[PDB]
Amino acid sequence: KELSFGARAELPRIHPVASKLLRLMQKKETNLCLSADVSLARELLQLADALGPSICMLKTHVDILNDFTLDVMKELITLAKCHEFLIFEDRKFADIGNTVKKQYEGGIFKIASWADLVNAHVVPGSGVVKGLQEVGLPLHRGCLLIAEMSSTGSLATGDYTRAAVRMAEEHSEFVVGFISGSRVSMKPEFLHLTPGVQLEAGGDNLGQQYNSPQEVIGKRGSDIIIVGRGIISAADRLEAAEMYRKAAWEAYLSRLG
Amino acid sequence: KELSFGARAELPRIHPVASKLLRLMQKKETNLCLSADVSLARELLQLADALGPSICMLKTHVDILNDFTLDVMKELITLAKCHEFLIFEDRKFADIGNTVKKQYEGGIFKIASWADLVNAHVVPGSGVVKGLQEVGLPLHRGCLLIAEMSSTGSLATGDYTRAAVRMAEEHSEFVVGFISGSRVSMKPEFLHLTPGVQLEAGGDNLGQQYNSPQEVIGKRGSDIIIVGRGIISAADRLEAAEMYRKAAWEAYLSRLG
Ligand SMILES: NC(=O)c1[nH]nc([C@@H]2O[C@H](COP(=O)(O)O)[C@@H](O)[C@H]2O)c1O
Ligand SMILES: NC(=O)c1[nH]nc([C@@H]2O[C@H](COP(=O)(O)O)[C@@H](O)[C@H]2O)c1O
Repeated sequence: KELSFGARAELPRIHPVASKLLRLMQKKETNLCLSADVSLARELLQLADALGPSICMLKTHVDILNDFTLDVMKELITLAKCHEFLIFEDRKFADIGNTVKKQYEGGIFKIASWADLVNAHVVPGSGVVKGLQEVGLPLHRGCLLIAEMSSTGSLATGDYTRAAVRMAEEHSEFVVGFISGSRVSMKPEFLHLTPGVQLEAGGDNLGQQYNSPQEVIGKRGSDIIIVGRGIISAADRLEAAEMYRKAAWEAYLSRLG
Repeated sequence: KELSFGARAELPRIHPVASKLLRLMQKKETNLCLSADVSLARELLQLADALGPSICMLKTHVDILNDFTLDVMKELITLAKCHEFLIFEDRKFADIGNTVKKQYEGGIFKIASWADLVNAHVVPGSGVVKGLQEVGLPLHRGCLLIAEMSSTGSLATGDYTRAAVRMAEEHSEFVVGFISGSRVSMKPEFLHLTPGVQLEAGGDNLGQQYNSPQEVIGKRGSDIIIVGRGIISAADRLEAAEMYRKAAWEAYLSRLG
């Protein structure tokens, strides 16, 4: 039988980052992750402040910010703390373990210093997770494994998906869930976050495909929707975020009973 | 029957970036790509200058440079032009097409402005290539697809590898070859570049596994070796680069007949 987000936050094997997330999802009645796909720091921060109460998570691509500085990420943290959401840097680490460790901790971005969550592809084998965890464990961070992809021609299917689930369930000290289209693990300790979400049917011109919040949270059993253009391209981004929040939240409630 | 690098440079379907690379490989008698895995710009540039005559390519991870600026990449270009080698940013693009387009052109790194070559994982489907090509084609660049990985537990095997080959062979206006452990395409227009290379047997503590230049270039039929620590950790990096260059070049000559 299905547990609420609040009860899942208490599970024996829950990761502290997962528990923090699940608690604020329950408190705020939001399972929406804003994909803050903008190139300006000022727009990122204005969106984070205005939409903060509507979201459980803000997903970044800091490598697309034209004016990235670590001070921008300090300001983002201030907002994340005020409004209570996690920061997820969507870096898709996908190299050998020795390399990703440095990409996570170092360089200009110093991702591990400000990101609560990051994600990784499983294609390199479990060394990708072991390399990240060398940095992420001492910094009390979590990681999401990409088990499925929303794009046309995705190879993250079948045995590849199963390998991602196995990898997560064997690195549960650091891996807190999946990026996936559907529930892929039967262990309620793991989060499922689903991108490729819009209210209307369609896609983009570069292989992105959309499903609705009701479809992915209800029928497909995911936990959280990740929404970029469905919100960002709207004239009123706050009203769009509220539309997506209500859709995902109701879908969850109805699945729960 | 096997063609020399110089003859491959003249093939009807050759990409201009591949032809430039093959020409300089033949001229300089090198099929060594230095993996310049350092965190200091000064060390990067000192290696590029000293080892430039020994290498056909210098592979970067600019997201590990602690002091990246675009002026560092301008100085790297000066050296690449002087010594005649290509710059390969090992970014492993691995997102939906719409996202990778921005990660390639924009942000702080502006990768497309200075990298002759980049690479991509094929897991998202061919939209990853189509997104990159919408920046890379107008900038006259090339891309390599990751068809296999050197690390323990790699999922880039079987039908996944075949899908990478199909994707390359269908985007030949932009994709110039592979990162792989072995020959994966039987079309000589495509380059094969192989990482996980050191003279001695072994590996690292995060899943990297090594094979020798003779094994990779001779028996496995690859074109170019990519070497990081085997060179970078040596006391005399120039002597190490020469050892690797001679090994890979003579393996090529012997396979050619
Ligand atoms: N793993 C996946 O299946 C996957 N699909 N999309 C994304 C990311 O999620 C966002 C989707 O954006 P929008 O289409 O505008 O809603 C975008 O940042 C993209 O990079 C992702 O990680
Ligand atoms: N199979 C693959 O695709 C693959 N294996 N290694 C690398 C990259 O090549 C380099 C290997 O480094 P070193 O072990 O020191 O010789 C390093 O930068 C790593 O990120 C890579 O792209």
